[PDB]
Amino acid sequence: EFGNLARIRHVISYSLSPFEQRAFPSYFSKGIPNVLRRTRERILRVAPPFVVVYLIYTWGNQEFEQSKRKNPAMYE
Amino acid sequence: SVPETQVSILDNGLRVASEQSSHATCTVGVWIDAGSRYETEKNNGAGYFLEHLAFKGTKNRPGNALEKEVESIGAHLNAYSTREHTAYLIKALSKDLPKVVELLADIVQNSSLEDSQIEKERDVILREMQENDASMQNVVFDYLHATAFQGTPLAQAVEGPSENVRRLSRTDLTDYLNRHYKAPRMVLAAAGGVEHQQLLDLAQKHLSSVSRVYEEDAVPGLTPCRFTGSEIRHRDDALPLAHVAIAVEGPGWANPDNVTLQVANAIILCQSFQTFNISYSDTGLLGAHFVCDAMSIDDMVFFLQGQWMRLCTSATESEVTRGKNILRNALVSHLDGTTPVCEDIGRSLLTYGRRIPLAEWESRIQEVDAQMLRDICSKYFYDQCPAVAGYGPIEQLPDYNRIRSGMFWLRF
Repeated sequence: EFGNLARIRHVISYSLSPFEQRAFPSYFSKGIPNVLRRTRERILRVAPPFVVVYLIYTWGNQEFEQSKRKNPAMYE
Repeated sequence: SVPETQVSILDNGLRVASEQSSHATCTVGVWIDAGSRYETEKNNGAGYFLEHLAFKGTKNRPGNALEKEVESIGAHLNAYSTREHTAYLIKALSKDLPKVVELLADIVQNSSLEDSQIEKERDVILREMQENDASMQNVVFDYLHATAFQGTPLAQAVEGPSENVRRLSRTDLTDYLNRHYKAPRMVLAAAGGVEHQQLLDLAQKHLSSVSRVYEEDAVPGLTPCRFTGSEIRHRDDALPLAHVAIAVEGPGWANPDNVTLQVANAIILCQSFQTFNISYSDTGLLGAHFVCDAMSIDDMVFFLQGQWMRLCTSATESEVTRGKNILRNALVSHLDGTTPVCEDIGRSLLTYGRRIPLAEWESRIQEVDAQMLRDICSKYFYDQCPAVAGYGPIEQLPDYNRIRSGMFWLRF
């Protein structure tokens, strides 16, 4: 429990009371930049895979239909 | 039947007060309205370093001459500095009353700061600051002042940052000396076997011409501080014990409900647990300083908080009577000794502008009942944002949501 969790030394920690500080300091001021900072940091490691998924999906659907499509030479 | 404290005022403006009693060991003392609150972060250790140096060398008494004189009559020489007041006091015999006053005159004016002496002190002050960290409760109360008065001159310390201490110029000091040692901001207080008329004469001869005019009308002024509820948690797990101080904003010197708050402190697990009412001008910190092993700080906090709320909600007449009796024995008087009486005068003339007699204190104590005590405690403790300062193994010390929220009883 608390008190026996870990041993740190000389780490001072300042803080403020909730009612004393603005609730949403610069929320959209820096939030947007940060959210954008964040996405560019993982976008290249998340989207690429799923992009190919959209692709396989599409190719798959179209291919199936073509298979169903009547063969012109068929019956002729 | 307690003798009244008689106050006079000299042209310079310095107030030469006094008091008289059968005792024969008077404590003469100069109080100055100058502390770390009047410093502007470029001279944050000027009062402390002038205090350390003031005794060591004066123009008239070169080198250690003063400390010899003081030895010759067997007198004792003391000085202290707070965030708002500075005091230079001498305990001596009655018959040595003139020379002591003359000695005090040198200490406040005509003082000599030997650049050499400056250097020697720099060492003393730096080293001590380097070892002062040893005293935890001092570290915790400095942390509490810093986090409670963030951005104001009340956060800084009497000692000041190491930097300012290293960098000090005879000229800087000279400024602080020539700026914050004005005659209207000075009280010459005497307690014990002294005559007021003789002290008033001595005052003029040796303490006249005390400066009163600032430079280029750089008349200082003051800022009403803000009490920023906040915490500071200096975690160092190698220390054996933890010191935690929790405070709220105090009323100030001139607000009479201080007396009622004192009764509340007289009403109030983890080793030492002292309550305190630090009261600077226009603000103060009511609170508690509890030391405790790392595994009990949590409970203590709760106990402390509990006690407070009890005082906001369920104060009874018996504990109020007990607190009034406990307060009425903290009355300072001739039996408290000269130095104590001496000190009060100086603080009373600096803060209230007058010496409040003990009969007025007794009247303000006996007008306090349980209803106004829980009203004033609800005004100052209930649903207030505290300042928290912890030092030691303080991991189980709860964070700010648990403390603040604990300040309001969902049952009232």
